[PDB]
Amino acid sequence: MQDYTVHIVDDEEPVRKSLAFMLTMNGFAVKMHQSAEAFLAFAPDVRNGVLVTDLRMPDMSGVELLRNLGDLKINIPSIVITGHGDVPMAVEAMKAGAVDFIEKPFEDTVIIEAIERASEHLV
Amino acid sequence: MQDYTVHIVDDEEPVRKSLAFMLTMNGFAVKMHQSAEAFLAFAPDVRNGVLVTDLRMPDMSGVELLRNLGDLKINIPSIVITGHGDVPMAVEAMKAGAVDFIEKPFEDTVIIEAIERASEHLV
Repeated sequence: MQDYTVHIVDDEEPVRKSLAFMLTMNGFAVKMHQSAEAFLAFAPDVRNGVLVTDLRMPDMSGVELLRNLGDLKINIPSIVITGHGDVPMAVEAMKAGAVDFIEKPFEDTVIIEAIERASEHLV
Repeated sequence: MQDYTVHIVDDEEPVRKSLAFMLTMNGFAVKMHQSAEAFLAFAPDVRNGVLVTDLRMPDMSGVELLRNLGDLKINIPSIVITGHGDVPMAVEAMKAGAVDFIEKPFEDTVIIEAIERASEHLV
């Protein structure tokens, strides 16, 4: 239907890869990124992309990434996923503009539907 | 400065009262409500009001209240406070349009600042 790309961010390669493979296996156009810094640098070039970022990353947190994107006034539907979240962080993420903040572990169905949902925000 | 009213919702009278007294003591115009149902019924008449509602209430949850307000397309800056929250609920609250979702216990300073913040949304 729609030709968008799901960009995956997480400093951990193994996690980065498993999520990428699973989505690739479900028909999605997918692109991996090594760090949030790397994705931020590339962000100004993204067209029709949805972001799925991990939360707890060493240099820049998923939430700081979203704020940074906001500062650059870029506008990319984003979903934060994390195995170490909490209410405060979850609120910061939504405040930074996230379409959703989801806790691990979750079924493929969950992230897929949230990606499909976030894609609706693409103008 | 601004003449707004903070409306307090919580099925528990004691809690309802302590929060009302504290805010009253800090110069705020305050109004208590017995239930979310009661506040909803009154909502169409609110002008320049900010809502501070508890989360876990027997008939209608703070989050359902916010959704109900949305359905009626009313638009009242709202803050959810709760001693029994979690990530999912917190996300639902922000999704329903909450200016904030804060966990108890918290210092007066916290709710006061969030009320002052939410009042900025009043057109």
